[PDB]
Amino acid sequence: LEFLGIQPTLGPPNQPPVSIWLIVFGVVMGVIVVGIVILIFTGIRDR
Amino acid sequence: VLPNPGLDARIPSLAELETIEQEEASSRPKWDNKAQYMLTCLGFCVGLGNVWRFPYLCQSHGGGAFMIPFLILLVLEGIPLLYLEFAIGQRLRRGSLGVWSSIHPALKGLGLASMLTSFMVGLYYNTIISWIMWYLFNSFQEPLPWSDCPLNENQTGYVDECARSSPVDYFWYRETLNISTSISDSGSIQWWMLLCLACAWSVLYMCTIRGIETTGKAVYITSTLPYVVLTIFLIRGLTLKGATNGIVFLFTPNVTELAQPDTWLDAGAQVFFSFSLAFGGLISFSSYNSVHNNCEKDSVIVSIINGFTSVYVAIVVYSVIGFRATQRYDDCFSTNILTLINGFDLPEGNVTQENFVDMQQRCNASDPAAYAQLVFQTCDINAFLSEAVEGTGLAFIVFTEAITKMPLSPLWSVLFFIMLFCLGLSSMFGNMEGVVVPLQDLRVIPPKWPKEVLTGLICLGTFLIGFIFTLNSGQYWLSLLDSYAGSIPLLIIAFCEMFSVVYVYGVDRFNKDIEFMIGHKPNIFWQVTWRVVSPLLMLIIFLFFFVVEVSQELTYSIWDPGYEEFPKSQKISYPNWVYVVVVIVAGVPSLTIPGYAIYKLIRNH
Ligand SMILES: *[C@@H]1O[C@H](CO)[C@@H](O[C@@H]2O[C@H](CO)[C@@H](O)[C@H](O)[C@H]2NC(C)=O)[C@H](O)[C@H]1NC(C)=O
Ligand SMILES: Cc1cc(OCC(=O)NC(C)C)cc(C)c1Cl
Ligand SMILES: *[C@@H]1O[C@H](CO)[C@@H](O)[C@H](O)[C@H]1NC(C)=O
Repeated sequence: LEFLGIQPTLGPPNQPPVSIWLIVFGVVMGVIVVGIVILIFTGIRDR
Repeated sequence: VLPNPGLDARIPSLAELETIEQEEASSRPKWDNKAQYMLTCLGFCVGLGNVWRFPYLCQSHGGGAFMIPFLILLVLEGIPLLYLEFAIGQRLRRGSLGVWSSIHPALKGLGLASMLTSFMVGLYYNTIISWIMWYLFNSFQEPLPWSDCPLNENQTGYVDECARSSPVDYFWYRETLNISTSISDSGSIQWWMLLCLACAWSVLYMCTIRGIETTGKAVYITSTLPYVVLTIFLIRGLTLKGATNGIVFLFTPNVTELAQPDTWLDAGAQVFFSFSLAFGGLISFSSYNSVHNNCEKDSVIVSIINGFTSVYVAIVVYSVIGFRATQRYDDCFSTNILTLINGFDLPEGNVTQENFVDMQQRCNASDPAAYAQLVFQTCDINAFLSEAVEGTGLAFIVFTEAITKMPLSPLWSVLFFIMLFCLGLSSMFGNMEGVVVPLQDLRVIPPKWPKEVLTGLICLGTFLIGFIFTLNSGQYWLSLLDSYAGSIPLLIIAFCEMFSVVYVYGVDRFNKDIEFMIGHKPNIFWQVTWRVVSPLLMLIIFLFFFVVEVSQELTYSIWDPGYEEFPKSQKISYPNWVYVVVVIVAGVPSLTIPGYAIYKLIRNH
């Protein structure tokens, strides 16, 4: 239903509040630091 | 003629091999079941060969039949030389610098050559995996950023850059890369890209910190995930509208493309890169196997697996390309119908796809000077499939926009990026071991500071040298480095390989070794290839490459926002400032080969 001279203008969406990729990277970094520390502890522990 | 005196004084003798059997375990971690060893080898081979290389412009430039020569070239260079490799490390119980140090120490040039080649390859595959994991990070949400343009400050429209080009094109080139307008200008630090690269280096370090023992645990899933994902992506590919058109596009060749012999050169370079010979990795895996371990059959098993996975990847990618082309053609035809319907005020549903031409000419015949102002598009199939990406976009600016037109877009994007992550991890494992083994074998450090910190320092060195590709123009830099990955030095070390094996090392000794640990006397074709016929081809193709390259056509594409017909290609050739880099990056090993030989000749002879 177009009026040929009137265009829609009020349709601005904004779904993601703040950078969910930041939280994903944070959890990945946490998991990878846990792996680093457990691996280094096992390596220095295995005589 | 074997002119080397004292050829036996350095190689482990048969009696010494018997004594050293089942008594040495320190510093030589024994593998688990040999099947796992083949699994790691084949995974590393497919990981290096496929991602960023096969579906790259190598596949999309020939556009079809490009791959038919490649497979043939396989049997002309893959099976023989891979048979020549995969066993020297088995016989010598040492690789990397050991093979070319223990035999004919005068040249000792392929060692550092392979070191430099592996370091160059890793330096940019780290950027590639960083981009892949960055695209993975932005997933896990329904409104994928590469699906709609961002509205500008006017709150009612999109930016001109996003409007003229595609949404995914803008997201890749602006939101992620923030690419510059040339090579001469330098941008900001792009902190998010550097952070992502740091995370990639950290996970690569975690996945391999102690050597093969840590690598094998991750391999069991790293080399199997992508294989399971490829089948499901294929079976999703067939059940798509307009599919199976890319498959018949791939199957049908053109003779004229076969006529041009540059495809031969590209296929040879690609098979050499994909099988990953002359890299030091395979000898390093093989140096920790039992003497009696079988090698002839597992090699051909790996070769067949790699050859079949290449076909599978090509089929999947061309199915997706065909689906995308069909969707674009349908959209263009719908627009063409709509413009005539609007212009002539016809009922909606009267001019369909089957009856468009007759109605189009009837409307024109009704009254000229009103049909004239109507502008129609001449889009046609078999021309949308031919449109290929100049580089790096076949998985970022093509596959993502095909994902967005499917039901479960976020999960499927996640699976695709996870499979790419796994393949990149396999390639990084292989390259990392291949570069770290020669450093330890060189004994440049004393017992103190063991491998746990040596790997740390070398990985930090790579991290702090790889900052260049994080710059705004860094992408352009990558374009000038990848084209020099399978460059002249790799080919020269390849040419060194087999003539050193066949003219310095005793071929009769190798044959006796085969009958010792393997038996099954090798076929006549094997020795004739190892001696002649096979060694010449690469020399001929190298001479052909040298003849071709005199017609220089070096040119890097530019985004160029300030440019009419902006969604197009930019040709700028190349500034001379980087020309000296070709001198720096190429031709260095040739300086070092004759030095020691001439020194020894003038000192003794
Ligand atoms: C339809 O529009 C075209 C636009 O020119 C015209 O076709 C002319 O007649 C024949 C068509 O086969 C062509 O050889 C001419 O070149 C066309 N242009 C002329 C004479 O100027 C015409 O308006 C319409 N043609 C038909 C068949 O309906
Ligand atoms: C394995 C694979 C590689 C591939 O090549 C494109 C590519 O390498 N992109 C990188 C530069 C990120 C494309 C596809 C669909 C698949 Cl499945
Ligand atoms: C021949 O290959 C070229 C690519 O340059 C292309 O024009 C075409 O797809 C092929 N020819 C035919 C008749 O299909």
